Amino acid sequence: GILTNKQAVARHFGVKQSEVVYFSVGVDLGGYKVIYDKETQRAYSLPVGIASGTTAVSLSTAAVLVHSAGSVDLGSLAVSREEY
Amino acid sequence: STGILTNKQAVARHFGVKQSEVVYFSVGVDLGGYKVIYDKETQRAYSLPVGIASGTTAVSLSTAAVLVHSAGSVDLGSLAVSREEYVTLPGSFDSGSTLNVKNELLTYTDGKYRWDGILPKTVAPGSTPASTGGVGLGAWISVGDASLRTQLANGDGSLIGIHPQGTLNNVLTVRTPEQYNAVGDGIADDTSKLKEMLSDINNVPETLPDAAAVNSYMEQVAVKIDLTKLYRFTETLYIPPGVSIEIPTSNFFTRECKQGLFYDPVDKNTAAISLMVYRKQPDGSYKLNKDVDYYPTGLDIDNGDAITCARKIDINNLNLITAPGVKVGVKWIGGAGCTTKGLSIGENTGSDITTARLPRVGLLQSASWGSIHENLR
Amino acid sequence: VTLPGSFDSGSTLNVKNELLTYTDGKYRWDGILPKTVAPGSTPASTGGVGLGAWISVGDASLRTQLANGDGSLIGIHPQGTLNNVLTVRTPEQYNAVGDGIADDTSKLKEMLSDINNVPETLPDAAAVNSYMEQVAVKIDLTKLYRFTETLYIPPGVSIEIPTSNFFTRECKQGLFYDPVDKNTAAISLMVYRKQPDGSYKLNKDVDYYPTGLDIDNGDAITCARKIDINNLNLITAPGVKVGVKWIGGAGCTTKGLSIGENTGSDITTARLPRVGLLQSASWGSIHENLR
Repeated sequence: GILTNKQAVARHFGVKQSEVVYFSVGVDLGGYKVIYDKETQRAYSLPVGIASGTTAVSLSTAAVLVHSAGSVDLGSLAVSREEY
Repeated sequence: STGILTNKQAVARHFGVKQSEVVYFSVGVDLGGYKVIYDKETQRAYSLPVGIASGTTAVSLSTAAVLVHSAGSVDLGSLAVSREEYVTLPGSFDSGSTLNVKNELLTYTDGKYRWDGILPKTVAPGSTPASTGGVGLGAWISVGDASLRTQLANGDGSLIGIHPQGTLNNVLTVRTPEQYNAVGDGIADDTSKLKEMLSDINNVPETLPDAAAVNSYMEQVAVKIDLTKLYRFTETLYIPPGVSIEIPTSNFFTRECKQGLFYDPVDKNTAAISLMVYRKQPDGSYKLNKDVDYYPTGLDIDNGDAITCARKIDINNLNLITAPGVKVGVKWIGGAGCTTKGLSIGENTGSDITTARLPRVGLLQSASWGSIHENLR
Repeated sequence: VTLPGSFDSGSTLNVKNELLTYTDGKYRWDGILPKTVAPGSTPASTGGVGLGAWISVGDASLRTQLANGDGSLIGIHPQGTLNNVLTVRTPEQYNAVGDGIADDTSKLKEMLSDINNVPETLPDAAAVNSYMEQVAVKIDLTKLYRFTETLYIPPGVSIEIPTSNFFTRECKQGLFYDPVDKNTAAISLMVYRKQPDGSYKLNKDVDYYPTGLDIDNGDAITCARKIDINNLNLITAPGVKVGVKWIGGAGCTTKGLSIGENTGSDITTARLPRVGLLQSASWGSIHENLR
């Protein structure tokens, strides 16, 4: 279920299945390349350089991700990456 | 197991092919009939060339996606490039990355790029395409819409083909003040823009070491200028050598000048436009004449006291209006062999001459042997 | 959906959103479906590109369309497209180097040829006279082009440079004639001479000039008209016999034609010709401010 979705998202972005993480409060974001929002059913490339130990605080409907080390508008990152 | 089947589906839906058309790479697998191949180790998929005979089996698949099979070889990365089937790597030139396949793109602040050189390619953090090989064959190649927009915006027209052959940059040779964002309403002060436009053509220093120095400036590429709007300026413009000025038509007793130059200085005891003549200094150097009343004599030209820097200047329909009270319109000094057609000075503002936009003295000329003024108004 | 294969392999399109990859980008079929594409096909050989046929799709296709077009994809003000206003020609369109070092001869010749390609041999009077009834085109020379064989200007040509040389020490824009055989002319208009068999051959003899009589009795036929020169700068290697042969140019006009370079004090090494200009059979010809 979650594993097949990870496969689908991974193939869309060209990453490994293990490089996709689902958002949840407290989830560790270190090392993942793509994050998936199970509520909106949208995926986003993660900014590079998120250290192991950095956990997710919140993810808005506008794709603003707040975590331990700060925050990132995944929407803006996706635009820069032409991922629409 | 069932994971393989679901993965084939994900891949199939991505490329728009059938689930049965996806094959996993493995030494010895039959490649015949399949449309897409999947590398389970790198977890990357590639469209396969059409025409693989049935019974043809896989031999090896490199991390650069070069596939060797029983009937030959094929670079799947190159094929992917031709089919615009790309993978945008995480990160960017700023973060750094390592590319292994020809169909991998790295994001830069102005668009994406693929690497056309030797693979693998390592990009250190803080890099730019420029600092890591440059753009062009065998190096970085611009890819995608965002990259095309920025290239078009920051180029010279080389991306635009024209007839019978060649590109747009090959035929764009005229300059305009609009390239420098001049307002052209005869109200805003466009002086700095006009001066930059001229400097970009022939930038001659106001002070020069010797005669050889001043003379070198008459040996530069000449450029044509097109003035289609009205430009207000407030300091004397000095036309450098190698300049052609053009305007569609010449004014003739016009009440309201709409195209050309409008000189509106604080100090009216000056000239609107002047050619360049350098005067000898005590120390032996030369300074550009900036004195309104100065004009060089034949003697000066022989004494070395004056050196002209007015040559290869052509004027076509230049209209020059001036604020009332301005002393001189045009100082045609040292312009030997320089020519003029339809030069039109002054505006027929209205009945009262004291408020008309024309100068006290229209044109003052010296040291201009061989110059021709055709239909001067 | 980008179909497997390509135009090389051939394919069959069934839906409007299917793309077929070619060497310069992708295309969708805008005509009747299904559409069969035989192996070894090209968009141009299977319907052409345009409404109702192959339609270019995607960024790769856009790049090649723009790169090989005429500017018709670029809108301009107040209306129309870029190709509607691009009328001038330049040696740069033909990749001339323009440094006055490289031999740009074939490029210049190709530029002239693309305007009016006049054969050096013609059957009769009517044939040569036809080349004077062709569309005229303006040429802009903004760099310095070295060439090594006499250039023959065909009728219907306008040549301009931003300014005219004047006792110029180092020519930067114009033509520099630098041949092996210096007993030649740098530039010449076209005059055809009658042959024993009645046919006509282009004059390529440096000393030849047609007489009024020649033109009258058909011994010579001019192919020099509708030619206008504004500011052409022509310098040449020291020792070149003639700079410009203005022969048979009736009604042809010139303004600011500037011949020769003020290279240095030694006239023996100055880049100027022995004879600047030689003119005959050019009634009604006007040279304004010739240098």
